Amino acid sequence: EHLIAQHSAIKMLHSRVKLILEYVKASEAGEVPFNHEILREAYALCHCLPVLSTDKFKTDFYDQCNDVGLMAYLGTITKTCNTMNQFVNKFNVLYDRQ
Amino acid sequence: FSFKKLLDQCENQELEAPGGIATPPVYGQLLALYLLHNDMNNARYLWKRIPPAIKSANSELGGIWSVGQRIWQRDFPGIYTTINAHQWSETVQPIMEALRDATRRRAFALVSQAYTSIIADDFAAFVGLPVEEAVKGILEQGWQADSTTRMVLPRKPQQLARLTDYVAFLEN
Amino acid sequence: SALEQFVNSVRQLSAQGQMTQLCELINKSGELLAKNLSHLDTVLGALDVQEHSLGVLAVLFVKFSMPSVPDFETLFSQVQLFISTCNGEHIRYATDTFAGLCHQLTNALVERKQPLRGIGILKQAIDKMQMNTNQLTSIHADLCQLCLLAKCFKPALPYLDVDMMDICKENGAYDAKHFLCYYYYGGMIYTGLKNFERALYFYEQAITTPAMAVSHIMLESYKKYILVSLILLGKVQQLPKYTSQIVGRFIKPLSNAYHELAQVYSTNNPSELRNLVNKHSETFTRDNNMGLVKQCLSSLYKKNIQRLTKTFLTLSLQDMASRVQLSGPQEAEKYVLHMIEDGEIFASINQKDGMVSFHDNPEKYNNPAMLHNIDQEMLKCIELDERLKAMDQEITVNPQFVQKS
Amino acid sequence: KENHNRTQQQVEAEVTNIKKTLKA
Amino acid sequence: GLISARVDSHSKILYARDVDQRSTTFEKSLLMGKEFQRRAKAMMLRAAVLRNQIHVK
Repeated sequence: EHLIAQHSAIKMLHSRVKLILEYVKASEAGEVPFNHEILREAYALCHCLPVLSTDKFKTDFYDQCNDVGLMAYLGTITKTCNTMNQFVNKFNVLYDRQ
Repeated sequence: FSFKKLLDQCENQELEAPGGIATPPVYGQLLALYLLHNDMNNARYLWKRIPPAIKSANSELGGIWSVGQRIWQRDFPGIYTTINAHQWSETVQPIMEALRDATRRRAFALVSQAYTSIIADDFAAFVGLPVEEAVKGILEQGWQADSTTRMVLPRKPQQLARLTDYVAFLEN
Repeated sequence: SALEQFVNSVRQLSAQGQMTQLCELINKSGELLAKNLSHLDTVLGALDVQEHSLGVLAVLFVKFSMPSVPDFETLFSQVQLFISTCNGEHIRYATDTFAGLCHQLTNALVERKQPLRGIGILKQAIDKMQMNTNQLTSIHADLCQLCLLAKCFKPALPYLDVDMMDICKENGAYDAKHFLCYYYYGGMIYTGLKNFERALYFYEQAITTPAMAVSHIMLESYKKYILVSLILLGKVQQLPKYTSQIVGRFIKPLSNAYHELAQVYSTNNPSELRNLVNKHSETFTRDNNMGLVKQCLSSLYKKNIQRLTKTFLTLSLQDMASRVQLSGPQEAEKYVLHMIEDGEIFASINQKDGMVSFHDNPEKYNNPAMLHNIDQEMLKCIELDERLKAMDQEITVNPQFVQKS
Repeated sequence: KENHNRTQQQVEAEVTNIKKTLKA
Repeated sequence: GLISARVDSHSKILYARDVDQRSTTFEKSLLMGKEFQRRAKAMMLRAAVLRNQIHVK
């Protein structure tokens, strides 16, 4: 569900970018009378990428990745603890020896 | 790489033997390889694994073991002196010098890390090269040395699927 | 002609079911006192691989065959060809006898001087008979013993790195001695390879076996466990709570020298440790624990040097040597150099002032390498949970369960 | 998710089958 | 542990060490996970040996 929610928005972004790209391609050769203003804005849009490719960002991103990884490791440990608790309970009620 | 396949070949050669004891040349080659990879525990265990009679029969095993003791005590300057004491067989003539180069690199690490200032004599003893390697430190590597004190100054030098796996494991 | 009828029945029973009758017939042995099987052996052995003759080999090895009926080479070649080329599935139906054969092979190899050539045979036998790659068999113990006696620890590494889950019954012939000696020999192999964490794990597993008597394997495991905990850690690790309460009151008084060795080790004084080592040198030499005691002696110095970093940012060579009692700046410098080389400590040496600086800022946990490390740990934990869930479902599907609940 | 649900339902079916045949 | 500090004996200065909460949290969690894995793999073997009713007589 979360990935489908992301998909719904990436589809819209892709549609807008594809429309802009088609307009640029059409205005290139002969299709639509090109506007200098729109072409310059498209050039600025292309120059806007990559978004925040600085080394400072690349450290905070891995900070976040490692924080979520530690949380995932702890959650996995908790889940395995619950599973081993259930297994120990069933082993004790089957192999009950006094 | 080819080193993995060569090690696999030595494993095959060691696996089967006419009586559990192989030819002295291949035993020496295996001991030299163990010394080369710094796997000294298996090296010494191979040395005691060799029967005493064949061990005393040939002095090449004695020289290889003396190199092994020299590298076991981490006596860096004496490693080169001992490795040059004896002459090795032709089939292992170029590779053993390569081993020396490996030890060279090892010493370099032990100078780049764990040493802020190192005496020039001790640095030369560790690397083995008498005086010329010091030059290689400044001109090529980029260090800064000074005279009249002999103080060398080393300088210290696909995911979304994984997260989906994590969430799938945790949710069930 | 009873032999003709017997061999005809053996041939017919193969690939025809009714394995119980065949197994009972092999169990009814001992009347084949004739030793004329040598000339008739090499007629059907090559034909139809080797789906039989395991029982005849077992009953050939044990009946007063001290020098393997002076045909050691021929019998060794026979078992080599048998194990190398085998079905693997049919013989799995009767593992017990197979294991016994392997045991006899061990007794035929460790005796005089040559336990090495048989390592590569039990190596194939282990994965030929065992259920899966993680299943404890009695042949694991023999392989570990052969690797220990032959001073060849590398071959046993793939069969020690995996964690045992479930043990083959071997038709009720799997004794606790096999388990204890397998774990003890694995611990000794790991101590030989300087893998002290896994060696401590193996020794602890050997110790915590339920028992009601005193075993020499258990006592040696206790001694070596104490030594390994003193080497890898700075103290004797506390044994797990789920140990037998009776075996833990008799073994401890027997191993009193090692306990007082730990007691004097905890005082961080190498001089007293050496004096007490010299005081019970006989006990360690008799138990062949020497070499581990010297490793404890060196680990005390290493631990003192490591503790020096918990207080100091920068210390003189003379001050360090006086504090940790190495009696010399050069010895202290060599010790610290070796410690940094092995990665056990973060420090640098400045020979201009003869000083050591500890840089206790190794990692910031902000790099993809730590991401990969946490990924590997998570994968191990996930596979552990999957194995636990599989075991839980297996125990639930068991008919005795639910009926008792 | 579908594999986990299928395994859970198969285990449930097996345990109730064993419970039914155990009530003799 | 009464004083969180480090002695520099070269210049004779008592500095104050600052524990990195992030790094110490990460290392403690990793050590706990390693201990958990070792304990669980020992418990599985103990369950295996108790299911087989293996003991020393």
